[PDB]
Amino acid sequence: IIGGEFTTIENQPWFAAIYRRHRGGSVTYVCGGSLISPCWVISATHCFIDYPKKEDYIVYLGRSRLNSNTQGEMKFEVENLILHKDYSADTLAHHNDIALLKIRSKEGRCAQPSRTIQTIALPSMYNDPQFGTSCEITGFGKEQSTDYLYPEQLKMTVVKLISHRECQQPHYYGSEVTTKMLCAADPQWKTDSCQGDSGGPLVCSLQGRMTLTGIVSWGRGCALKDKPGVYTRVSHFLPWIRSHT
Ligand SMILES: COc1ncc(-c2nc(C(=O)NC(=N)N)c(N)nc2N2CCCCCC2)cn1
Repeated sequence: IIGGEFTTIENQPWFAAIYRRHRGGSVTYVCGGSLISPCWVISATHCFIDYPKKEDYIVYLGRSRLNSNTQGEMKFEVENLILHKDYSADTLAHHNDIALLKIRSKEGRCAQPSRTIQTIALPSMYNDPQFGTSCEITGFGKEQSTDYLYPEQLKMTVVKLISHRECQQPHYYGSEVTTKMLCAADPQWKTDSCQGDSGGPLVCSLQGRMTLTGIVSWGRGCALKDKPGVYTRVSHFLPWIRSHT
């Protein structure tokens, strides 16, 4: 996350942390995710396509830190990895950039909800918030685009939604953005998502309850003028989600 503020998992308990085994014992961070249901985490597809085998992957919950074991956390293996059949990578864009992970532990159980671990609700269909709505992104992504490293502590920030009409501008993303994608940004372009945040949530409060409006997907440089963050428009993928569960 570019700018923003640090946080713990108690502020964003649905947040999930996805790591991949090696290939010689090493365990590196891959992407974020959101627990939508006890056995189901949702992520982005582009996160896994290079190494799309579930046995490679580990998923932790109730984890506020990157390489340090947070108290109250739970570790999970991927029982099933479900990438979106119609996915495609444009040079910049990622189409249908949405993934489902079925989680289970070594004891073969899903999550137990705790103070540090809780599900996020999904929108009602096609029911997105008004543009300019302040909305919340979370992840262990780069603090600045020049950084090699990801931050050790979890971060979150605020971004305001942008109408499609607006994001369609050639000045912005031109053609690249579709209506299954959302844009968001800080009016100053001061804070943003970045690499490593991908798969992580975009949670707007809608109808007096918090709601998973988007999944961090792509962007040209973290936090640059006239280049918002682009997120998978979750309201648009509800049947796919529903079915694949
Ligand atoms: C040159 O610097 C630079 N570094 C990283 C990225 C990048 N950004 C995002 C991202 O979420 N961006 C955003 N919300 N603005 C994102 N989700 N993924 C990113 N990448 C991940 C590595 C694979 C190649 C694409 C870049 C772009 N530019």
